[PDB]
Amino acid sequence: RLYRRRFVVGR
Repeated sequence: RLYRRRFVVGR
């Protein structure tokens, strides 16, 4: 869940 695809899930 380290992906800012949705919101900030970047991490």
